[PDB]
Amino acid sequence: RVSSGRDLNCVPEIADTLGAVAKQGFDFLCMPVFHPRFKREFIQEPAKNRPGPQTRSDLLLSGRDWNTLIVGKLSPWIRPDSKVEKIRRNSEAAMLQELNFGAYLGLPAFLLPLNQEDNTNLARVLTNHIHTGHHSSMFWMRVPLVAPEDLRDDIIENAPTTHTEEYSGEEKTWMWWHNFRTLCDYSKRIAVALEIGADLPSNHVIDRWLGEPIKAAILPTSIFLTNKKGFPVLSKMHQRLIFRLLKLEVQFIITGTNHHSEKEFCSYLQYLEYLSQNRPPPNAYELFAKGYEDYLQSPLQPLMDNLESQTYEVFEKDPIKYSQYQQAIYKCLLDRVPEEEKDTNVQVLMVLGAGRGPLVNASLRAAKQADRRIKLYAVEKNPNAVVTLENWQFEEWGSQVTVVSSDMREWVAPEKADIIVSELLGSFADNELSPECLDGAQHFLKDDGVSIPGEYTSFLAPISSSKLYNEVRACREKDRDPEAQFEMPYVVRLHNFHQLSAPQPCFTFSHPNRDPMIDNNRYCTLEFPVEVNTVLHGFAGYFETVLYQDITLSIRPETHSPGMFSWFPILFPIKQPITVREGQTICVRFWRCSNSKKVWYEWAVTAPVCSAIHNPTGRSYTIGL
Amino acid sequence: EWNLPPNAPACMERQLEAARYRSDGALLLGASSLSGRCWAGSLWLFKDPCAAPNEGFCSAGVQTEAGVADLTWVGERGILVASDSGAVELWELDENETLIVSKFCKYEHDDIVSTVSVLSSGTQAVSGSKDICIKVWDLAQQVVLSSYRAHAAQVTCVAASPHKDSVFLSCSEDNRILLWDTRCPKPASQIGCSAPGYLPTSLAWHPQQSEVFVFGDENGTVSLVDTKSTSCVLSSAVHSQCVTGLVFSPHSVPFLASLSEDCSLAVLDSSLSELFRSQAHRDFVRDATWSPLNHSLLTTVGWDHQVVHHVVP
Ligand SMILES: O=C(NC[C@H](O)CN1CCc2ccccc2C1)c1ccnc(NC2CCC2)c1
Ligand SMILES: Nc1ncnc2c1ncn2[C@@H]1O[C@H](C[C@@H](N)CC[C@H](N)C(=O)O)[C@@H](O)[C@H]1O
Repeated sequence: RVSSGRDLNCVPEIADTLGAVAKQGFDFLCMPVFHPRFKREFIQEPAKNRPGPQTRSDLLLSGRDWNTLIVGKLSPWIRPDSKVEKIRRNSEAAMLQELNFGAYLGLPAFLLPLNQEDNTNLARVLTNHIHTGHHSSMFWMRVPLVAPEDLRDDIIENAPTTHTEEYSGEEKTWMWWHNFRTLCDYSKRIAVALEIGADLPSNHVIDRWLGEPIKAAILPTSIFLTNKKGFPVLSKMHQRLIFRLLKLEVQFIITGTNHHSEKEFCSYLQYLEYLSQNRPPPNAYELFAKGYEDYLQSPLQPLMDNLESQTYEVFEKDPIKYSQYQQAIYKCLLDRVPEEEKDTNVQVLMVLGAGRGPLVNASLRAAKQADRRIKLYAVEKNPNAVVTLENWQFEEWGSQVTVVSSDMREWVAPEKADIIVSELLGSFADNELSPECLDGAQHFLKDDGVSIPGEYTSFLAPISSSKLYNEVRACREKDRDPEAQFEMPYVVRLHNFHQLSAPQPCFTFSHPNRDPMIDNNRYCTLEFPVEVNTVLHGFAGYFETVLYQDITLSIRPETHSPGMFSWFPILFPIKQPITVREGQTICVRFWRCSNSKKVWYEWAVTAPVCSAIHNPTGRSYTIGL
Repeated sequence: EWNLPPNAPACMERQLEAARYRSDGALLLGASSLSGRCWAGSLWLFKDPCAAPNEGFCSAGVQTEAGVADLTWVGERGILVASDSGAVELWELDENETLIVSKFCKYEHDDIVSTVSVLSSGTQAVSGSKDICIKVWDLAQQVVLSSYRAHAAQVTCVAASPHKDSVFLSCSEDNRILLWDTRCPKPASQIGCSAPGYLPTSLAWHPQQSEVFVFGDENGTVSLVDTKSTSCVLSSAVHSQCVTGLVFSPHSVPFLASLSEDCSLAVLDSSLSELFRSQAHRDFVRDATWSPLNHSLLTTVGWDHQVVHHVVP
């Protein structure tokens, strides 16, 4: 089901109007709070002293109704950026008056237009209102995909519509919004009400709004085509945009009069409901990740902290990660012990980081599938999980599994291993210190022993998202660096964002590592070709891993494993947003650093402009050894 | 409350929007309720011009669904209304002229209709809206013949030429005054002074020269424009605030009535020099209509609910 509202600029009776739109099936109404034509004077007499009332009464609706059903509209005559000083002054005061009245009423949202380039003073007055008193109203900016000047009929003899195409010119509307929200310093209270037109612009200038805070999409009745039975429908390319907007989850707003008088008004809405009912249903991934959209999670300390029972519980439900592990062990057993040896050669298998034991079970399922015999060690450093393991081995596993309660870097092994199995991977592959762990444990792997996984590679892509940039900014805490939020990676189901270039490999690790001098430190330079105008807010991290041969796991979107919810992307943010033009190259630099006690990342952008080196020394974020 | 005839409402809303003298001397009133519980409008006829705004001594009256942003006479019994509801509606007067009855109500604009003008023939009219469109109407057939999206901002004023059925002016907040001629494939032509100044707010054709017109801007300046010159002839800073209307006298050499949001009336000659000024209003002055019977008598209405009759030298 869709959430939708009716836009109106004419309300004779608030009681009757709200009833009609409710019966039509709308969830809410966009209406004026003062009469649109009721121009008020604030400075010079006698119009200044106009007998009240200034507008109608709050008593006309219940508190609940004001809070949930009404979206306010700024009066169309209010022009804070007028060239006329007197009009400037009155509009300043009138805007405050209407805004204060919305706050007074407890309106959940309030609509203000961006219908020209210069909105500086409008921005100032709104910023001033945001920082005056205590209120939580959302401010929706009404901004069109295509500017009114670029949509006008080519019917002025002496002023033709400049026929020569402009890539940047058709993007002017985004720059109206970008400038506004920059002046207002990315207030979390200012969102977008995107107006859709009959002529959808070129596909790029639509892309532009990818990753901006869109809360509503305004659909004028005039853009609706009419079918064989006289019902309102939309073009194929309009349906495309609607489905993209539904995936993002926004509210829809029908504006304009009913242009199909043969049927009712609920028909426009019936179609949107029809379109929403006709989307593909959520996949296995989207059912488990359903409520995680753009929710930033602080980096886990894999070695310093212990995972909660309920954490193990959730991930153990992954429909693919464990069967992929089973198959990797299945293929490795066959390759290591030939048919004539199926009863004589018993393979020694070590699960390093055994958790509550699902990989141990996977190893058992693999051996009885390959018809080969194995001896299992189950090493786990989390003493609380060790509890689950030892109850399992007593009730079920038997002496085939030897549970070891220690750190793998410390464990003095009684015998060397044929195969070491481990799942020590974070969202950026090596961010839970899997390299360091398997390095301290490889001394008890046989000289010809296999490590599962065999290797892993991290990936980076540059992203645009004012939504996520604001979320990171809001992570500022007391009693630390006021900018530390920006100098650590976040695990997040990225949703309201725009990927600016294809993912490229970052860091790679192979196991075992027979390198004479073992060094896990890294320095990598990546160049990202960008082919749109945009603002850089950070870098999405993904990973791929080779378990065994061709058996793999991936969260890289191109090669993602179906149904695998176990890992979300990581987000590396940057202190300051960086402007990027069409045709430019984003150059980033990532270092993996370490000492005896901790491992951390440091990153910097070097093109088109430089950023400050982020997280120098691990001052804001490290992972403890 | 002397009478108030059948169908006529008991009360008239505070904000007087329009006043128009009929040829026979009767006075048409348009009004809106721009505050309070109900945001509606009403239409009134006063055969006794001195009786207005008193609802008691009126000839006819009716309630419209929404506010009246603009209106005009259609011949002698027709009333054409620009409505808040987006509708353009025609009200036909009674044969006894005691009832005002709806003829058509067509919801064609997507926003408030702010301006209407009847074309010379009297069979067709042009409407302008906040939805940025301008529409051409067949009054007998009750349909839109042509819809034009020439402007880039809301349409402020549309004024039909005195004698040519295909020519009209229009101005918008996109800073464009457009001279129209629907005989051309590209009907609109951008007309101004030299350098683009303050937004045009009001337009009036010369009642005798179908080639000259006046426009008031939002800064209170009134200017005289020749179409065949494309040069701004004469200009004067008449008002301290936005000029909302301009109405020529029915005189041989016509005087120009000029109304403003500074709550004052001005009457200017052909060279735009000040002859008369009235501060009789305490709120916005909304319309001016010259008496057909007495050509030195001028009636103004305002949001102060005052109907004022002026004597002009
Ligand atoms: O990517 C995530 N965390 C980073 C960890 O490195 C993920 N792994 C997944 C496999 C696993 C298995 C056992 C114990 C811990 C982990 C952590 C993450 C965080 C929060 N929710 C996630 N997915 C939701 C669980 C239902 C969807 C994933
Ligand atoms: N250095 C270490 N030595 C021993 N165990 C570790 C070490 N580092 C991490 N672990 C454990 O390895 C496990 C990693 C988990 N992601 C995997 C759990 C389990 N094998 C599963 O797939 O459900 C956690 O239970 C950690 O407590």
